[PDB]
Amino acid sequence: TLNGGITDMLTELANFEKNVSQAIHKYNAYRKAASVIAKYPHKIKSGAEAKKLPGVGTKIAEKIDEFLATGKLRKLEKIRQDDTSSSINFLTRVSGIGPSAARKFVDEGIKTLEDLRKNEDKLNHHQRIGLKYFGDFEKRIPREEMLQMQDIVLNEVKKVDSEYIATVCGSFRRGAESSGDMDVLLTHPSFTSESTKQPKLLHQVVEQLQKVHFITDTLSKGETKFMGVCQLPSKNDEKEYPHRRIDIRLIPKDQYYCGVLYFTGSDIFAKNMRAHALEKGFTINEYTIRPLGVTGVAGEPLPVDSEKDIFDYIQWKYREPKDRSE
DNA sequence: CCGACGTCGCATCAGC
DNA sequence: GCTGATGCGA
DNA sequence: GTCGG
Ligand SMILES: Cc1cn([C@H]2C[C@H](O)[C@@H](COP(=O)(O)NP(=O)(O)OP(=O)(O)O)O2)c(=O)[nH]c1=O
Ligand SMILES: [Mn+2]
Ligand SMILES: [Mn+2]
Ligand code: NA
Ligand code: NA
Repeated sequence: TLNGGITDMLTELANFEKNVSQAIHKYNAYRKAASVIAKYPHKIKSGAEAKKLPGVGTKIAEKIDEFLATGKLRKLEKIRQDDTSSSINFLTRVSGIGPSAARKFVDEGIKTLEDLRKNEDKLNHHQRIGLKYFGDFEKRIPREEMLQMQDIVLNEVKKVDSEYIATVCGSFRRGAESSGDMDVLLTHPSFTSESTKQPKLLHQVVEQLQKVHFITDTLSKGETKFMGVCQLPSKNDEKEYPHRRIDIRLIPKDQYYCGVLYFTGSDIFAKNMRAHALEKGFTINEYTIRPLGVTGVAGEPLPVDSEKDIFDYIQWKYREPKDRSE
């Protein structure tokens, strides 16, 4: 948190450009700059010092100078004072509401938490649930609670079929003391890149987690990705745990390492690894790393037997999950 | 200067 | 119903 | 908004 003030300013500008301007690359430019400054091991003295960092250009250097001089930024100050920008920024915080829907709602005059609650009938299912647990989703999850959620999920998974392997990824696997949500990778020997010997492989796990009232809600559900809500069980007389977002991803068993690399993160790290992969002449997704031919079209999947193999291909020295927090 | 900016899953809509 | 685009999210 | 070429 050496440059907490700086990275906060940039993050707020990224949010503005994404939610209001709907300029996604501006959003990413700010997020990359915030990331590289976040891991800069010096307390930045000037915008020029920051300009040396990759991702920081002239315009951001000037804002860093203004911030360091006065303690704030006029551009952000004005944005904060604007009703439409402030209202749109807020509505996007509800899960399922993006830049488009937020702007749409404000146009109708729907622009407060209270405005939303009286207009429940104008939200889709995802947005409905996002509103429902708006407060709960603001809260972090302490690693202790994550550890409880881990054993529940992993044990419930064991009961449906002993051949299911469940791995908690995301920030948890990176050893975070607190997480925004729970991210779960799922593998079963009946599901490979070569066939699907069993239907409903993800459904049965969702079903089982619902039966024990762990999973409480569903945002979206397909044959490989579940997006929903879960809650820890509480003892007698004690207040309830907050409801928590949970993502579950069923990935073909033989493609585990690309999957576990993808879902481990971080978000920016994953974005950066694939960007670097392109520079090296590869393409990486959650399933495979494929080489790009002379024409630019991806070839056949390269063999992978570890997370490290993927690092080796794009000529990166390996980094532990706890060192991938960009 | 100026093109390019990771890659994919699910919900939902237009258009047929 | 399908396909392709768009919105939102991992 | 930034950058490689
Ligand atoms: C949001 C996001 C996630 N991911 C991958 C990397 C994340 O670690 C993984 C889980 O998504 P997440 O839970 O939204 N990110 P997290 O677990 O690292 O962070 P947190 O503790 O939930 O805030 O999915 C991307 O590859 N691109 C993205 O834009
Ligand atoms: Mn997470
Ligand atoms: Mn998640
Ligand atoms: Na730079
Ligand atoms: Na949202």
